[PDB]
Amino acid sequence: AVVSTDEYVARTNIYYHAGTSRLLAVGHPYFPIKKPNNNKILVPKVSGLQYRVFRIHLPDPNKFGFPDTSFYNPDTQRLVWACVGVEVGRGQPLGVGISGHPLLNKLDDTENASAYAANAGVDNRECISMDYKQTQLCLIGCKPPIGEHWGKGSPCTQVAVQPGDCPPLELINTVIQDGDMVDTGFGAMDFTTLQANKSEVPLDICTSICKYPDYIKMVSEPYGDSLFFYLRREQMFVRHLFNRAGTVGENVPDDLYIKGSGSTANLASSNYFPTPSGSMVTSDAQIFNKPYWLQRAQGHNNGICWGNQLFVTVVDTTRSTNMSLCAAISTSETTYKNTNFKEYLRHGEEYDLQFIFQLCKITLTADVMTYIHSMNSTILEDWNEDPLKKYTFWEVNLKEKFSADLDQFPLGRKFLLQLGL
Amino acid sequence: AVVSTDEYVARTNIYYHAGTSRLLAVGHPYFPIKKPNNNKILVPKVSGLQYRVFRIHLPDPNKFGFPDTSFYNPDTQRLVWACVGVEVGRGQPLGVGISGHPLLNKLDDTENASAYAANAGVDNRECISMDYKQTQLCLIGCKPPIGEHWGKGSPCTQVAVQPGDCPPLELINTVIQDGDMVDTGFGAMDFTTLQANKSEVPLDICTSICKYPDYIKMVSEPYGDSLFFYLRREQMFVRHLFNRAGTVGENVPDDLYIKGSGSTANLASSNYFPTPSGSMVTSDAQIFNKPYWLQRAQGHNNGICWGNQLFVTVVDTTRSTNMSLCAAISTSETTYKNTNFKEYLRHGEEYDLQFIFQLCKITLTADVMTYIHSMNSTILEDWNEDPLKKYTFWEVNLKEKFSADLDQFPLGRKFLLQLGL
Amino acid sequence: DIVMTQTPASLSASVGETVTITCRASENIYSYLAWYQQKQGKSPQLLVYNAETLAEGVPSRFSGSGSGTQFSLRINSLQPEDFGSYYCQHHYVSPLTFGAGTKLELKRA
Amino acid sequence: LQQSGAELARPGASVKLSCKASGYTFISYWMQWVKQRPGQGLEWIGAIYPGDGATRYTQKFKGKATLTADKSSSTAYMQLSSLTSEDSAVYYCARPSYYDYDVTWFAYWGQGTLVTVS
Repeated sequence: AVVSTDEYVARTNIYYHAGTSRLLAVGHPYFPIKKPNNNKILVPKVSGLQYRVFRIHLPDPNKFGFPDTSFYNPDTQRLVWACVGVEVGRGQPLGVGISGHPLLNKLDDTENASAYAANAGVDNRECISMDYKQTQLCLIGCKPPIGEHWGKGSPCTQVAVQPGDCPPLELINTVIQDGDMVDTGFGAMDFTTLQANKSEVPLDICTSICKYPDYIKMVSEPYGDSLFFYLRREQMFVRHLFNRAGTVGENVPDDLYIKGSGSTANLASSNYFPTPSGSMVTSDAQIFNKPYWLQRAQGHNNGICWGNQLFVTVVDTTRSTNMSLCAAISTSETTYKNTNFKEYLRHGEEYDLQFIFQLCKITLTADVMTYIHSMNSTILEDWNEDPLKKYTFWEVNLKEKFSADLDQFPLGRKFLLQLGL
Repeated sequence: AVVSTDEYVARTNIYYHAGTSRLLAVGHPYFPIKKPNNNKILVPKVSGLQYRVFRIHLPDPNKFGFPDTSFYNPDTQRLVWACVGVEVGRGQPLGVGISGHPLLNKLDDTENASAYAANAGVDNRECISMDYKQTQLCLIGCKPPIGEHWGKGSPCTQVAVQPGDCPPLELINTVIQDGDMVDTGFGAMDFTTLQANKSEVPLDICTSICKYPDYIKMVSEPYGDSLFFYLRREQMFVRHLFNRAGTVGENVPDDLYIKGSGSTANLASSNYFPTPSGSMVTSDAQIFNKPYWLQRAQGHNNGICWGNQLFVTVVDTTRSTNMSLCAAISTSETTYKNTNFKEYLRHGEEYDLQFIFQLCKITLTADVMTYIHSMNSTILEDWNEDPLKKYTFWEVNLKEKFSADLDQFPLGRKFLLQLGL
Repeated sequence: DIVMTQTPASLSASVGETVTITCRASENIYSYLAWYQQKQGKSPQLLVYNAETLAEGVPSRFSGSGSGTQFSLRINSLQPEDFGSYYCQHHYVSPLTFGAGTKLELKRA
Repeated sequence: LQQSGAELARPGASVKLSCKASGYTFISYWMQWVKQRPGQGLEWIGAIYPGDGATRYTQKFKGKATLTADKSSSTAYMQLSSLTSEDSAVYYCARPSYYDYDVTWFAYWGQGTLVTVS
């Protein structure tokens, strides 16, 4: 049986503040710029539509050097940091981005038509853009976040897959890494392995995987380390209604309609797809630049940062403004020439993480050691190499950022005022 | 360590009201009208999209002549004014402006296309306008406000910048001056130094810098003098989705799509940009013509106006209506002729600042003098030339506007009623 | 690779005469066809691009036509400076390939 | 697009051909390379975008031709190796005007370099 951390984790009266200086990210909104002949990344892909997963490193409270050490017995017990307050600061002005594809698979406009559309020739793709669905979310836990997305399942050993056959789906749980893409209106799926077309969605998710937090699984989690607090805000509506060029993969059963003739003799593509649109963005609806007091967790782990680690996942598309900057090739001619200017795109993201941590102690009794051992053996082993080296996240080192004077910081003042004493 | 002003600043029981008569500003919405041969400004640029930074001058409470002076010892202590109430009155009817450019770099409409767009020739710019993003904000502090915007960073001494090469970005902190422009939907950047094109955005921000308050930095500020109170309200949505003419600065990696042919042989510009739109403006959402009671500040400076100064920054695009007024060249012919009429544009702004100040006293002990000296040595020096002469703001002189009869003023009545005694 | 079949290989004509040179693609190239003229001992010069659009300095007596796999270049009322070789080339995707060439020569007794 | 008049090469060796651009914003365009032998027609070798090094090669010339560029001198280069008599030909560099998908023309050609393997 699992139990609340309140059971075996003792709360001291010491509180520390810690914060990143001001994280900054600048890159190209749709894809990374690199050397053609090469593969090193010259400019990274930085979009408001990516997940930001911060791997927060905390100084080991056991190795830490406190002015007073009488508050606990280093023989019978151990120390752990507990997250009690978080403030995810965001810094650019609010705004909406936009993504498209020069060769998007869009046959005709099916929202309203005055005459039956022509006939699909070869390549009817159009240069189309759209404003993705709005998403604001923040996940916090001592384990990395877990997402879900549809991918190509493994086929059953029977009917040999005929080329072009529809691929099998399978919900796939994955670890959400920093840089991953958020569902943008086309759901959470692996477009690379499910769309040979390479033109079904805009470039920025075109050969990526849009993942969605698997809230259900994470909350079901017995110990609840992956996430002990979260905030989600997503909205979307249909801007346009289109058709998909290509060839019928599955035909429309003729019991569903009466055969046409002449122009209506041949059925038009009924493989419709809508264009998303996350409406207006607003201050009043902001989730960030507000402090979150993690006092009572719904999970059994009440904000204990086992391993002196802490994960802060974020997605904010309310500041997705992309800015185009173009340089002139020549500063002479006083007559505009499209050839004289090189057009580019860049997007900037600005963060500022702040936390309030509460020191905690654990008397290492038999029972306690049995429990913690079962829960996560590494805890004890580390007490008196990186297990997620495979994954990549924005590494954040706070070992030199703890300060006992909450007074001197904005989140700290807020905390004192809020907790009174 | 920094400490709240409540520590060393004593509060008296004297309160004064002060207010500007009614500030008025009339000018051209997009650019200043001046003599071609000359450089003297004939008509200034006045837009609802500019920041209004008021430099409020207060009478030195030490030089001031109070009816009674027994309330303090002019030998051991000094006096300072503390801002306790502010009312930013606005006076025109609510309405939305509109800005454009006769030669905006807009290739084609990428929101929905029925056939692949033609081919960029020479200068495909269009005469286009848009309704900027809505913004309402008010910053108050005893130091001028600080903003952030992206500019052209300094290049690394290596690879010689090939002409047309994309310029490097750099977040630049600046002092927000009166007349500066607010992000309008294209983010906060220096369009002059980042867009040689001179046609990426409407005329009014076209060769300016759109700055965004750097709230994060200002609140982190140790003493918190730059801003001890603020109200922000911004909203925006995508009205249109366009393409940028010009030449590929960075090519689309071919691993992101399947080569076309014929018409789709050549990739259309995937340098998309959206047209902003601050939706409807409403009374219910007004931030002004409401009193702000600055009682508990989140910073350590609790509304103390060191230097007998006070800064009030404002941005209100909810009254951005521009009015076109045209004069006839001849009052004869009863037949309309475009040419008989000269069309112009003008925009008016109406303000009315009101404040409630509380007299305060500081006993100049050793510790206090050491602290205040470290904080801002000029404080003491001035006690028993302009350090920001470089910057420009709407100068407001209130030295002759203080009145002890709050009773006689609207903000005054409100204050009394609010504070009871 | 994509093959451009250009005919005739050789064509004789008089000044004032209208002639047509054709180019057929092995597979669909849409409208992305170009045409070049190459005079004796000189480098090629582009006359037509995007199947039918006149290039810089090309007289209006020249006209390109076609879209898909069949194209043609027509020269109305031939002038003395029009004799020489002509080549078609698609510019849809890489690899770029050329037609075999047509040698347009002047008829005499 | 200035090209040197001729190159004399020994069988089996390599040759480096230059193309000097002038009169336009070099970094805004690709560079085309085309082969011409007296008996046959024109043959495309490949094209390069100096702005980032992107190349496209005729399958026939993959492993034979290398394309590069020197943005500081506005010069495009092509190198051929393992030269045989079949490589003796006049090689031209040319430009590709691209403004949009429907406005493009590769209309300006250099004078060509006669490469003779002997």
